[PDB]
Amino acid sequence: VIDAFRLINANMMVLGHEPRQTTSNLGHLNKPSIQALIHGLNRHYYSITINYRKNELEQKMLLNLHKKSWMEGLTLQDYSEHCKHNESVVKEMLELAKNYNKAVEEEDKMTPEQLAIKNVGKQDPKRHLEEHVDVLMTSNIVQCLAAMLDTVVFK
Amino acid sequence: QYLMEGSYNKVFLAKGNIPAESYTFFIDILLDTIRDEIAGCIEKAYEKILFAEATRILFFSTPKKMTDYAKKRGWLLGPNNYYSFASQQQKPEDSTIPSTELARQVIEYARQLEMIV
Repeated sequence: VIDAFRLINANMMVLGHEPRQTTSNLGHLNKPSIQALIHGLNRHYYSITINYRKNELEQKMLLNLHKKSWMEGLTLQDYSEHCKHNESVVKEMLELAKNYNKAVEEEDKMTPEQLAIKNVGKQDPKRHLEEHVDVLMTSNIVQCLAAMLDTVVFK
Repeated sequence: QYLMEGSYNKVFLAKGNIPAESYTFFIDILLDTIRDEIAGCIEKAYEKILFAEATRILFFSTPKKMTDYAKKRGWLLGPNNYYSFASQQQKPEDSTIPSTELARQVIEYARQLEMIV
């Protein structure tokens, strides 16, 4: 909802400046609202194109490289907190596990999602279970990699 | 079968003199071997016990016999011996402070996991 436009006077319309604008570029007409497009087109303006160029230095500053942002990756989280989380995560899988035991009994045709809903378990009980381990595995796995590395490096 | 079992008292050498078809000359070098085996097992057996209790089971009773096989074992002097070496090996499971090796396969498990997701 950003367009570049050009003025339509009585003089401009008589000359036929409005088609003249589309020429020399990729061409662009607006969209937002029905009343604003018909009204705008006749009285207010003719529409023309905006394209964007931003250099690699501009992209580098755009990105916001940040010092703490990378540092966190190494920063070790509590051991008790991983154990606690491991136990919490298992508790979500338990819920899903009742639905999951029933879903697995018959899945002898095609499409896992249909089978899973049919023999009880909304969408995919397998998926829910898997996402739940993945988040815990991700935090524990990186922290272990980081911990062993830091202890040796600093010492 | 008897040596494997761990018996050094129903092993036989008398049944190897029933054939005298030159099996009679092998026994000569199999009275060495029985001795060797008792001795190794004793290294594993004791964390440390008295010299007196261990010599009667070796079937050594002269210090010369003690010295001879002690060299092979790595045991130092004759009546004195260090049965203890073998026992010492069990104990390191206690450590936890150096994580990298102790945890094990830290690199391996991570790499495969990263591919999968």
